[PDB]
Formats: sequence, structure tokens, C-alpha cells
Amino acid sequence: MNHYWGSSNTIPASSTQNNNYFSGGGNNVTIRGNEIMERLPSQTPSQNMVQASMKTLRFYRKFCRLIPFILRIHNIGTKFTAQQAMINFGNYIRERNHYRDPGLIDHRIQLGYELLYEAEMHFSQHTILMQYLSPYNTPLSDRGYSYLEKVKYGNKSKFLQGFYKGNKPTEF
Amino acid sequence: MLTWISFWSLIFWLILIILVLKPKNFISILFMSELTWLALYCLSLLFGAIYCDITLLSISFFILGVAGLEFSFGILIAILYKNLNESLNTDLNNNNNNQNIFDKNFKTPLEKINWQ
Amino acid sequence: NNNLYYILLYIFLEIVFFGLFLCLYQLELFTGFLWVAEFAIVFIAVVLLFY
Amino acid sequence: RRRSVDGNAIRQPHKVGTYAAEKQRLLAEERAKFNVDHLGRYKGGLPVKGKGSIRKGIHGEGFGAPSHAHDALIHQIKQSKDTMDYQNITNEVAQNFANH
Amino acid sequence: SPAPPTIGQVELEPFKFNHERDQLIYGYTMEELYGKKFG
Amino acid sequence: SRVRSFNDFKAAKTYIDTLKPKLACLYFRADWNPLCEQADKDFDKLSDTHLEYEFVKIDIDKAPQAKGYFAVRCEPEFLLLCLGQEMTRQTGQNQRNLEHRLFKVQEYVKGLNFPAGMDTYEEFHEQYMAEHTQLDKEINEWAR
Amino acid sequence: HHHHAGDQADRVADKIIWINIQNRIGQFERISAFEGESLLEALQRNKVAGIVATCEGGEDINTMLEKPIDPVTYGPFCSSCQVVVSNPWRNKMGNLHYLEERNLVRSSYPTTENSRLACCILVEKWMNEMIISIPQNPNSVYEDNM
Amino acid sequence: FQDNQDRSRVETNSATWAHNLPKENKFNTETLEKQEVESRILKVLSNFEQVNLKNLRWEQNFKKLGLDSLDQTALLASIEHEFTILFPDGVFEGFENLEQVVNYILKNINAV
Amino acid sequence: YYNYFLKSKLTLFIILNNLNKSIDSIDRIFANANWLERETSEMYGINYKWKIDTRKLLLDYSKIENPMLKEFQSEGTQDAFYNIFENQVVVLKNETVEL
Amino acid sequence: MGDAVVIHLIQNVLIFGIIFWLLTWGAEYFYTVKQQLTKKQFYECGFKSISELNIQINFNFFMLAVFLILYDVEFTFLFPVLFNFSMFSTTELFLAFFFIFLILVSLLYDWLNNVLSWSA
Amino acid sequence: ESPKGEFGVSMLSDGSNKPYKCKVRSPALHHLQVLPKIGKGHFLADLVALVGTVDIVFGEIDR
Amino acid sequence: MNRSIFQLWKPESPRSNVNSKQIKTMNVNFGPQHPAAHGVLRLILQLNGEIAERFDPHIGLLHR
Amino acid sequence: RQVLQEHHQECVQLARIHAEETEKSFREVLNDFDRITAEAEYDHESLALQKMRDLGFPMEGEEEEYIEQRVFMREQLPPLESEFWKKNYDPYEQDLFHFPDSFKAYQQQYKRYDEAKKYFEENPNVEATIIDREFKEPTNKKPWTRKY
Ligand SMILES: *P([O])([O])(=O)O[C]C([C])([C])[C]([O])C(=O)[N][C][C]C(=O)[N][C][C]SC(=O)[C][C][C][C][C][C][C][C][C][C][C][C][C]
Ligand code: FES
Repeated sequence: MNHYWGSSNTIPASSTQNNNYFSGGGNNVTIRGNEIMERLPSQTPSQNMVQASMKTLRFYRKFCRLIPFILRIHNIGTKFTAQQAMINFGNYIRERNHYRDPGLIDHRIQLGYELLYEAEMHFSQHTILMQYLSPYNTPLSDRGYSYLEKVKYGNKSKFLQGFYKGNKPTEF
Repeated sequence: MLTWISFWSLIFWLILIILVLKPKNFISILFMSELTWLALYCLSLLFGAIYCDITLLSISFFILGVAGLEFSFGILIAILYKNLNESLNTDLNNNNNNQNIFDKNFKTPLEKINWQ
Repeated sequence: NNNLYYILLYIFLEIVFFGLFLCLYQLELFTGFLWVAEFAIVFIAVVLLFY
Repeated sequence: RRRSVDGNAIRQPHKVGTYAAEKQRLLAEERAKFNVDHLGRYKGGLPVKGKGSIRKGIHGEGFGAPSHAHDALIHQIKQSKDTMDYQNITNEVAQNFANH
Repeated sequence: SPAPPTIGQVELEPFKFNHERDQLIYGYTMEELYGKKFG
Repeated sequence: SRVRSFNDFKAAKTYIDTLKPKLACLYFRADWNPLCEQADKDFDKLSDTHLEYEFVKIDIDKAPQAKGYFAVRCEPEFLLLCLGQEMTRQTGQNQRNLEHRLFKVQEYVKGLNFPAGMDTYEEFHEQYMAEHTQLDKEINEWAR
Repeated sequence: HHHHAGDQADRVADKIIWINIQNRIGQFERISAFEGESLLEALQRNKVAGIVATCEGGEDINTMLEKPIDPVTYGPFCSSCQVVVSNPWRNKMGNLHYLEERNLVRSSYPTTENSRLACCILVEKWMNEMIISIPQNPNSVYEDNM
Repeated sequence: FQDNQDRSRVETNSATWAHNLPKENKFNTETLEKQEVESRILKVLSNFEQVNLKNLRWEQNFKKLGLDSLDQTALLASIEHEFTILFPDGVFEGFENLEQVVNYILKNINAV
Repeated sequence: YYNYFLKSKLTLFIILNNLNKSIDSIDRIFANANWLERETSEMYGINYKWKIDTRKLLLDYSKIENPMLKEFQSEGTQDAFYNIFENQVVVLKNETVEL
Repeated sequence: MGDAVVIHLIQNVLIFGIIFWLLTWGAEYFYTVKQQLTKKQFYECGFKSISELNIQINFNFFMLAVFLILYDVEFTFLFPVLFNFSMFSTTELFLAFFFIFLILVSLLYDWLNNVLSWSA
Repeated sequence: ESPKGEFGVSMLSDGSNKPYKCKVRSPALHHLQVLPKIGKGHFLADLVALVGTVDIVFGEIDR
Repeated sequence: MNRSIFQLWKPESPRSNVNSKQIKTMNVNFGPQHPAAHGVLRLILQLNGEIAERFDPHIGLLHR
Repeated sequence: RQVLQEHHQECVQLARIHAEETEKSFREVLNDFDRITAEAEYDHESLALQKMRDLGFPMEGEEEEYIEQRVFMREQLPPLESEFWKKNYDPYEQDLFHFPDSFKAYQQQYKRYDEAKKYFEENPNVEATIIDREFKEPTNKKPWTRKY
């Protein structure tokens, strides 16, 4: 297949063999391919929200199969485990679960595939691509956190937490 | 400590032993073949100097030519390993087990052997 | 040593020591010819290893 | 177990309004484009100039000799020349990953 | 209706190689068709 | 034999290296897995019936250094060693399979004939360090 | 068959043994075989890929397909018709002949514990819906590509 | 005497350096044990802290366990990473419960 | 378009009222349309169906936005700073200057 | 070709390198290097390299390399007659010209088969 | 006719003092777009020469 | 001269190891800090013996 | 009836082919014999040369100076709008209908599509899911409570 995801776009195991003396093979599912992506054709338009959801699930599957490699090459494996990154991106998708336009979902899937390829090929910096993998309500697993707000504002409402903090600087 | 005749004969045969001793990687065997030819070159020079024979000194360039031809053929054969899906480490081109290799493990290209 | 780069380096050192012997045995012209030919061969071998 | 006119055993088909039945009809149409029978095998047909023993049927031309094995990867390549919506993990891809 | 004259796929090309020229000028000469070329 | 329980890595390592058992079975456990209780019971029941093995139980939670040293990946872990080097491992809880691998290791060690002076207990990391110096050290020197 | 006078012929479709195959490209095939033939003959008639079949069924006398196998048989002459049978029919087949096992273990490509030689397999009525896998077999001589 | 019951020859030698306890045969068709698969999958599930491992019912659906559409995909991908295997699309989409996942892994010979 | 035979300029206007802004791509007909349609899609959110290459052309990595829209402010939504605690460039909310 | 005096000069060159090393250390006194994330990483025009050890070449000129070996050998064989050409005779002249003709023939055959260019 | 080709400006004005839309067609964009088409099969030096010969300014291309 | 077309091009057939790229492609980037890249082009260049095989021109590094 | 119609159309086209073959002149028959005897000894290189010649590839070195103009510079023909407005674009797979239930586990899961269709018919409009960003203690304390 003449595609970046084609079965023949695999890095050879050796310099004279693909896999072994009796069989071929390679890994482009969990790591990057041998050849760069010249073109990324459009997702075939989905006439059904069913097909849009299937595209979303398959994109998430491709992302999850590729997150250990992304963590390893970007040196962010201590900020979150592979499963924590998967859960954070699942939360990101859950915040977008209300989509109902198959065309818009196809466009979002194309953008997500492009971003995944960018993070896969070191195009984007780790400090910038981690915002999708960053946890929502918990701190990063590579640095100490402060629970001063949790202790001082013990069981107080979110309104009071915002009220005591403020939304603008107090000097101007 | 050894006389030069003894040393050169001994180390020519030592090179021939080491060529067999080392793992059968084609590039390594090619390097050892060049070393063997150079040992023959030096031994021929030594015997020519000892016996005042210009014919033994003649084999100096002849050995160089034969070694160069064999090295070119070896380069071409090593290139040929790429197109035949053959590992340069020839021990990995067969399924026979050997304890000399830490990691040798070949399995059939199948997922499941038994379907329910 | 099984690393091909170190194997080739030790082959080069063996060539150097063979030339040193031939110099000690007063056969320096053959030392120079051996050195030039085998240095070219080792150069091409290094390129092959890079391949 | 009883059998149909072909050697396959008689079994009840999918429901009328099922995606399974729709996809089965679509797959039959796809097979018709490559001169492929119900079992995934290139059949005979009209001789083709310059293509050896490869024959041509009615709705399309075969991609192999008669009574041969239709390749799903070849069908995907010919139908979608360069378009992959997702990296589909087939048995071949899974086996390549396992071999690696 | 009469069958159309056969037109090869290698035709309709902006430029021709030697085999295309040989097929095209069959029965004639390069000087007979394109005229004489000078240096 | 009987199960010797250790909550410390250094104490367990000292006991195992001092005893120098010909056949040893180490059961590493942690509180995360709910199957460790049945693993505890299976280890206790198998300790009595096998006197050729020395049964040592290490709690990974109270001895976190043990997990790294013994290369434990998942709990419960049953590591069967002969003369200090790993013979086999069982990553799950199954009494029949654990007894089967105990029997297999026992039979194979019974069938061995070590040379005189080369039948001594070794530390667990000695074979790994030998392979590391023979392979990993040279690779690191070449690459980095 | 025990046909009687005036009885009509029987359908071929009712006498077909089905072999479900996993081709080397990991693809599902369904071929038809007849009792009394060899699996190699069925695979070659159905143009099944992956079977090199260098020796083409071995010798024509004292074959491995006979019941019982003659002691003076030479057995298989290569290791190119290797098919990995599924567990039920593999158990029903039984234990390997010594010559067949010798040829199976003397294979340049790795084998399995369910591996059998196709030309040593005789198609039987109980082999209906039999599942086999056919990974690519080795090429022995210079003429395997001729 | 030719002992036809002795099927051993130099091609059948199965002594490897990495295995102190030798393998039964040269073919590396050793499938993982059920308890090992269950413990590794239990660790993978322990990575997902909305699931209680104590009362885990292996025939129970992922939805009843507490896994959404994305959690099932994430869990299956994590299992693939743990066993270094790939699920073909049909198998991946057809997984209804951890019992089915365990059975599929057991039938697999490439799992490590 | 420019026609050399007729020495003419043509300007085709295509009206989009569907919310997803979906339209077919002529990237497979005119080779110019690859980067032109990539710019149009990344800047205006146009969904070009059947397009040869859908990757962004001028936008920053790991950013999804359509800046060339009247809803999108010129100053944007993010600013790139250097974070000492990360020892690398991060993206934060921007407090830009107003005249 | 030199002698032990050449070996001693090689030693003196090493000592000169030691002098340069001393100068470099003294220069090292005059600055401080601050540890940074990408300071000791590979440079690929401002972005992280996607490969560290697997940087493989295609080596399309192996025919040129093997011909270099053969023709260097041939030139070495040509050296002796040119060194002592003043004493040439009919035999030596014929042999030298025939050897040069063989070299030219080999080169021309290499040219005819287009093996002196790059390959895909 | 800019030195790099046909430099075009498409201005849609709504009547105000500000242009509603000012699209810019840069010749350098189309010149760089054909570089992969004409650069494939060339060595690195040839590719550098091709980058030089298209006379591309990246202010026009990126803008 | 004679024909050398087979030495000039190398196609890819499905599942063909010989026709595939039997080499790790040198996917170097003609990045910004390069004298010939004008400073604001990141040309992801897939090479095969310095032969420009694939182009992925990242532009917009000067998009303002 | 459809089988008979296809049989008749096949026979019509086969008769057309036979008319193409049987009505050849003696010189054409001799050329065909020569072509057959040449194909009996043509290598794969010769067949590739024939295919490239039919594709318009260069066949001399001077023409190989302009390889790209025929091999690469010719643009791909655009697809058809008939290909554009197709029913579905799932990758082709063998219809595992008569295959055993072991093989059907690898086929596309059509039950998933039915369940998704039911779900989206029952949920046409849903509220936006908001993941709360209020600070919470980590669910696993390992990064802050591990010693070794
Ligand atoms: P369940 O079984 O839970 O009902 O199934 C859920 C669905 C059906 C799959 C789905 O979630 C749903 O409810 N609706 C369909 C999907 C949908 O409506 N919207 C999903 C949007 S897809 C999306 O937005 C992806 C775009 C990516 C944005 C940027 C991230 C790209 C990668 C960045 C990080 C990579 C390297 C770090
Ligand atoms: S085909 Fe030769 S052993 Fe069966």
C-alpha cells in the first residue's frame, strides 16, 4: 500500500533482511515508519454518525498503540505513564463526545491524525504536545504539587474557591 | 623470543585458526582473509630475504593483487546479501539451535496453532 | 571482539605491525607498498561497514 | 447438516435491515469487479491480451489466473489507490508485527 | 459508422523518443518530414 | 521445607546467600493484586511437600529493593533458582502449575552432573552481570 | 456407494470435504477436496499458494498415503508441503510416521507440533471443515524458481 | 538396530543459552499460562483505578466493569503493550469481556 | 483560473451554507490546489473531501484553530514563552497589549 | 622510509599535542558551561534528530570502490617498470604496453555497462 | 509581473475604511510547490541548486 | 551508450522485499538553520544515498 | 435467468475474440508464431522493457537523460466522481459467511455497527461533557510515596 501506514513502510530489522531469512515483517504500528509522510489523504466522507464514531474509535486506537513510543522519545515517561496518557486523551475526547456532524468529525479526525504524526516524528516539542496528555484534575507525576488550596479551602464550594482567589490582579 | 621463521609460520596458521574461530559474519571473514593474505605476503618477503630469491619477493605484489581481487569479490558478495534476505551473521540463516548465540530464537510465522 | 569496527581497527593495527616488522627486517619498500594498498582496502572496508 | 447447490451448508441469512446484510451485498458487488466467486477465488472468463492466463468476467477483469486466490491487499490497493482512513490491522499486519 | 483510425497511447505526447519517431515516420525519413537540421 | 518470610530486602538476600540452597523458590508478593492471598496459601501448602526446595516469601511492598534486584515484573511471582541462578518463573497464581515447574526443575537438577569445584552457589545477579560485561558493556562503550 | 438399479446420481456438493486455510498473507481460503485424494493434490488443484511441493508427492509406489504404510517405503522426499493442522483433526490424525518426522525436523524453516506434510495426508470424511495454516515453505534447489 | 521410536537427531537439538531449564522441543510454540495472563491483565487493569480487582468477574462486560468506549480501547491497547502483540481489527472490535481477551491471548503463540 | 488559449481570467465562486463547510477538492485535477487548498482549509476550516494531502501548511504544531475567521482575534489565544521549570518552550494564555 | 628517529618524532608530535592540551585547559579556566537540556544533544538545524545510531547510507558506488582496488593494484604493478625504464628491452616494453592495454580494456568494459554511475 | 512571477492581490471591500479580505497570491508559493515535483531524483547538491533557481522568498510563501 | 533504465529507477511491488526500500532512509530535515534553506524552511528530506526521494516542506515558520 | 444472460453475453464476447483471432492474415499468423517463440525465451528484464516501451519510457542513454519527463513528470489522472459517490469505503475483506465460526471472529464486527446505530438514533442530541478541572488528590500516590 502506497501510504505512510502501508504494511511495507517498516524499518528493516537488519541491513540485509526485513525480519528473518524465512519471513518478512516490521513495526510501523507502535513506532514510526521507514519513509516520511508525503501525503495524508482525506478521510472518506462518512454519511453516518455511526461511521464517524467508528473513525473516532479507530483514531483513538491508533493513538493508544503509539503512546509508549511518544513517551519514550520525548522523555515524558515520568510525567505520566502510558495508561495515564491514554486516560487523559480519553478525557479530551470525552469533552468532544457531543459532536454530531459526521463531516466535522472527519475534519477533527484528520487534524488529530496530523497532530499524532507531528508528535510521532519529533516535529512538535514535548512541552507543547503534552497538553493533550496532561491530567485535568490531578498534578503531573514528575514534580511536587501544592495542596494548600485543598487544605485551606476545605470542602468549600467552587464559587468560594474562585471568590477568594479572584479573576483579576488586585493592583490594577 | 621466537625466530622469525617460526613466528611467521605459526601466526599464519594462527590467523587461519582465528578465521574459523570467529563467528561466521561474512565481513569479518573477509577481513580475516585479507589478514591471511598479508601474513603470506610477509612470510614470502622473509623467505626471499633469507634465501636471496627475487622470485619470493615477486610474490609480494602478486599476493596483493590476488588479495585485492578476492576483497572486491567479497565486497560484491556482501552487497548481494541484501537482495537475498540473508543475514550477514550466517548463524542466523538456519533454524539449528546453538548455545553460542544468546538470543537465537526462530518461530513459525503464525499467530495460533490450534483453532478451538 | 565481535564489533566489526574494532575487528577492522585491529586488522589495521596488524598491518601496521607487519610493516614495522618488515622495517625492522630492512624491507621498507615492501612496507610502504603494503601500507598504501592495505590502507586503501581498509578505507573501502570502513565504507562497506558504514553501509 | 444439509447443503445447498454449492457444497456450503444451508444456513439462515442475516436480517434484512442489518449492516451485516448490507455489507455482504457490497462485498458481493466488490467481488464482481475482480471476477471473483463467492469463496474469494479468481474464476475463468474471456481471454485478455497481454495478461497471460488472467481472464475477464462480466462486471470486471480478474487480477489472477482462473481458480486462484483473491488478495485483499491487492483489492485495497487497486480500489483505494492511496487512501487509508485508518491503519487497518489485518492478519498480515498482525503477523508482521509478531515476526518483528 | 466506420471504425475510427487507431491512435496509440504513446501518441498525443508533447515530445517523442526514437522509437516513437520510428513508428511515426514509418515509410518516410526525418529529413523527408521535419526537413534538414543544421548545426 | 517451610516458608521463611522476610519484610526486608537486605535480610532476605543475606539469608539466601548464607544458606546457599541448591534449589530455592522465592515468592514475591504485593498488596495490589487480590490473588496474593491464594498465592500465600498455595506457597504454604507446597512448602511442606517439597523438602528439596528452600521456600522464601518476600513482600515487595515492604521490600521494594527486592523487586528491582530479582527482576520482578508482576505479582505474585514464583522464582525457582538452582545454585542461585534462575531456572524458571511463574508470573501468576496456580498451585498445579507451580508444583509442575517445581517437579520439572527438581528432575532436571537431579539429572545434572556439575564438575568438581564448579558446583557452588552464586548470587542472583552474577550471571546477569556476566552477560552484561560480555554484551552490554561493549555495546555501551561503542555507542555512548 | 451401494447404488441400486435405476437410482439417480448423487450431487458432487454432498461429497465435498471443506478445507479452511490460512494463507501466508494471513488470508482465509475455503477449498474443496474429495476422499481418497491427498491434501497436496487438493491444494494444487485449487491453486493454493504457499506450498512449494518440490518432490510433488514423493514416490508413486509404496506411498505414504497407503493404509497401512509399507515398511519398505522411502517416505517423503522433501519438506515443502508443510501445513499446520488445527488441534482436533491433528489429534485425530495420530502420531507421525518416522520418515515423515525425519523430513519435518530436517526443514530449513521452523515447524510446529501440529505440522504435517500435505502429500502424506489422505483426505477423509472426518476432515470436513478442517482448518489448516500454510506459511511459506522453503525452496530447496535451483529449479524451485524455474 | 533401527529404533523408529527414537525420533531424535541433530536437527532436533533444543539446547539454548537463555534457558537454564531446557525447552521440551525446538519449536518455540510455548503459549503463556492462564494464571500468568490473568495476573498481567490484572496489573493492566490496576492501571485503570475505576475498576475493582477484588470482585472482578471475567465474564462480565467491560461496561459493567466500568469501562467506557475509550476505556475499552485504552485497556486493550495496554494489554497489547503488555503482551507485545497486535489484535486484528475484527478481534479488537469483537472483544466483549476479559475472559474472551484471556482466551485469545492463550491461543496466541507470539505473546511475551 | 487563467486560460492561455483565450487569454482570459475566470473566477468561480462556490457558496457554502452547510455548517461543516464541506466541499470537494480539485487537488487531484489541478496540482496548484494542494497547498492552496491546505491554506484554505487550515485558515478557514474548509473540509476538502477527497484531498491528496490534508496536513496543515502554515499553522504551528499541535495547534488546532482557524485564524482567518472574523470570530478569531488577531492576538490569538496562546503565547509561547520559555519555562525554566521545564527548560523548554511552553504555551500559555496570552495577556497582550491593547492600544 | 624513516626509522626509530621517525618513531621518536611521532612521540614528539604527541608531546606537542600535550602542549596544545595544556593550552586548551588553561583556556577552559576562562569560562563556565551551564547545563541545559539540548546543549549536549545532536544538532539537526534547530530540531531534534529522529535517529541516533541507525544513520545508514545507500553505498551506490561499491562498483567504483572495487574498481579502485583493482586499478590501484594494477598501478602498483606498473610502478617497477617505470622506475627502471632506462633498461627496457623488447620483452619489458611489450609487457608494459600489454598491461596498460589490459587496464584500458577493463576500464572501457566498465564504461560500456554503465557501472560507473549511481544506481537506484 | 513581479520578478518571481505573477504576484496577485484579491481585495474584497465592504465599503468601510478597512479591507474585508485581502488575499495574496504569491508566485513563490507555487514555485516552491513544484520543487518536490522537479526535485525528486536529484542529488542533494542538485536539490540545493533547485532551491536557489526557483527564486523563492519565504515571506511570500508563509505570509 | 546502452540502456541503464533499470539502474535508474526502483519501483515497489506489493509485499516484494527486493522491490521495497531495503534500507533505513536518511530522513534528515533541511531545517531552518541551514545556509540553503533561507532560514525559515524545514524541508523534511527523505534521501537514499543523497538522492532526494521524498519531500515534506514544512513552511509557516515565518507565517505571521 | 441472470446466469443464462451472463452466459450469452460471455459467448458473444468470446465469439468476438475468436473472430479477432481466426481472421488473421498469413503474415499476421507468422508474426504471432515469431512472437510466441520469442516469449518462450524472454527474461523478466525483456518483459519489463516491453512494458516500459508501451508506457513510453526511454530506451537509449540520451533519452535516459530525460527519464523524469515520462516516468514521473506526467500527472496522475484524476479519479471519477462515480468513485467519489460510493456507498461505503471500508477495506475489502473476504466474506466469512460459509467459513467456520473460528474464522468469523476475524471479520468486521457488524454487531458494533447495529449497536452504534441504535445508540445514535436514541441519542440524537446530547449535552457537552465537562471534565472538572478542580484540583484533586492523585488517585495513585506512587510518584510521591515511593522510596526506591
Ligand atoms: P462509547 O462506547 O463510549 O459510546 O463510544 C464513544 C464514541 C462513540 C467513540 C464517541 O466518543 C462519541 O460519543 N461520538 C463520536 C466521536 C465524537 O463525536 N467526537 C470525537 C472527536 S475526535 C477528535 O476531536 C480528535 C481530534 C484530535 C484533537 C487533537 C489531538 C490529536 C493528538 C494530539 C496528541 C498526540 C500526541 C500527544
Ligand atoms: S511434496 Fe515433498 S514431502 Fe510432500
